[PDB]
Amino acid sequence: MRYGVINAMAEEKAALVDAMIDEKKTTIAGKLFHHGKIGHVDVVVVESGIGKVASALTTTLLITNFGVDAVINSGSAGALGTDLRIGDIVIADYLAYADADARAFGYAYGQVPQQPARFKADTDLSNDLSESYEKVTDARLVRGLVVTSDSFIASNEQKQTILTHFPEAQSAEMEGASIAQVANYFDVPFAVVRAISDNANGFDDFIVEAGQQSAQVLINFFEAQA
Amino acid sequence: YFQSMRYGVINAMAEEKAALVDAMIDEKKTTIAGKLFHHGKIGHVDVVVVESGIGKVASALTTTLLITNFGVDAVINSGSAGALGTDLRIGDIVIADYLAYADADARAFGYAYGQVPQQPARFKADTDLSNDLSESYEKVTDARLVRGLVVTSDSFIASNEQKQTILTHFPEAQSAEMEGASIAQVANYFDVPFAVVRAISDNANGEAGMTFDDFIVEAGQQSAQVLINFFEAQA
Repeated sequence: MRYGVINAMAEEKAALVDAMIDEKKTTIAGKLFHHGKIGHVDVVVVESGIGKVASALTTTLLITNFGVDAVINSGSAGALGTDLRIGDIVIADYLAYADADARAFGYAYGQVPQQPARFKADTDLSNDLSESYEKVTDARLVRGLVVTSDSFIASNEQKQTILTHFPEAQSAEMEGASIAQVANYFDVPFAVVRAISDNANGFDDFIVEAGQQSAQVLINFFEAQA
Repeated sequence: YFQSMRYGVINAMAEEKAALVDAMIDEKKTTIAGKLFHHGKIGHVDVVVVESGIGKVASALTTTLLITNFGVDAVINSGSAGALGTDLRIGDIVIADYLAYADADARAFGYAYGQVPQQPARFKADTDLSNDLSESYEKVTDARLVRGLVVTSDSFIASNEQKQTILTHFPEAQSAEMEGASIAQVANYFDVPFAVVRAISDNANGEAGMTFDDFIVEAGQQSAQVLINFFEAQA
């Protein structure tokens, strides 16, 4: 079993790399891949890049060059869910594009033509990661919709505009649905996890601590495998 | 495989693909990661034709596969699109100088409207390639050429509200479509020169002209004639 971790938090990468035995680095198309064993499983780590196209390029290179059996995309993002707060963990069940509108031809809001309306995260892998967070952490975990755009969704105003289209959206960010779209195209199961970094109505060492926690969660999951 | 210059044509018009394939000698068909690449010789250059896919991620993926598997010297992305620019008429040909994202907003971090963080605010089409294409248009068609800004999003831009919103941010935008800037972003990342060409499928003033379905057949044939002229001129 070979897992691809598409990463954004530097403390997650450092810690995953630290846990690897027999690390082998390769640069491919200018992307740096760290390849090593964690526990008995093979892991490949690479930085996502920012935005839909950059993350899509990363995912394409990861799958075509390493033949990963699954993709885990971890990061931090702001809350849209009114009930969320800084430090909550969202494990996506579905992903969609926050502002893609081809409704003139009958597509659902958020659906790009020739794509499904929503991308479905792998049920088993998503559940496995939830169990690992439950074992290793005392974080509040939520399953739900994550939406993606090439905008940085800063204001509460921008957030309600998205919520008018996706009332149950939990978080908006910049790579999840694009990683999903590529993984879906390759028939590779994927999971998308986001640590909530701000309240809908809104930090020191947050990204550091969330990166460290994420790496601990992933290491626990990897170390559990046969 | 064995010509010194190799062009990628990232395609969406059926008659353009049909005519380019018909023009190829030693036509080959190779499938890589589910994508069909048609390749062979036109004039004294090799040409690789692949369907773009629809939208930013699909076209980025195509472009990535194209570059990484064929090492093309340049990418040409031809198509049709509706008019934003006020004076534009059906059959006008926009050869982009720049591509940008129509609705990417990270201004909160100091970026320009349209700019994705870690990207340039706009992507620069290759001067020489775009000029060469413009010369081929001048040689073999009597189409009115326009040079300027094309913008890209994962929305289909249909209403006057959608159009006006883009024009507020990009007053000089000639057209808005769904693959240009994403192809540009990947080509730029790989330092591969690119060109983006769009045949205009409606009149900006709202006046009636031929149906989209008739236009697109004419537009595809025309594009292929232009590209064949260009390829046979490279010698």
